[PDB]
Amino acid sequence: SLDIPVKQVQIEARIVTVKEGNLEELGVRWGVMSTNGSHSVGGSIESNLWQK
Amino acid sequence: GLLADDEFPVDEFLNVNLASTSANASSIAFQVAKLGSGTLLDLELSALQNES
Repeated sequence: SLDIPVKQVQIEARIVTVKEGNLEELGVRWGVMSTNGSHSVGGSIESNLWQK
Repeated sequence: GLLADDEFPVDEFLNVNLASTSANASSIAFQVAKLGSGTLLDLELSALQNES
């Protein structure tokens, strides 16, 4: 009664992955340098000491 | 004429030295230099403000 043919099974796994990304950057760089005669304007102290 | 080495004592020059210590700080600097009567005066402001 025990020894009989058995069944068979088919198993299928499925792994799925999805990715998205976005990036944005804005930047600014500016400078000035002016002199008037005994009067100056700059962006640092070494700047004013150089334009002399 | 007393000191020997003379290019400019940029560090001994300043009276008040309390600059904003950062890498993205913005500044602006004004000067009045005569060099005939000798008078010189420098003034620089610096600032920074960020958020995240």
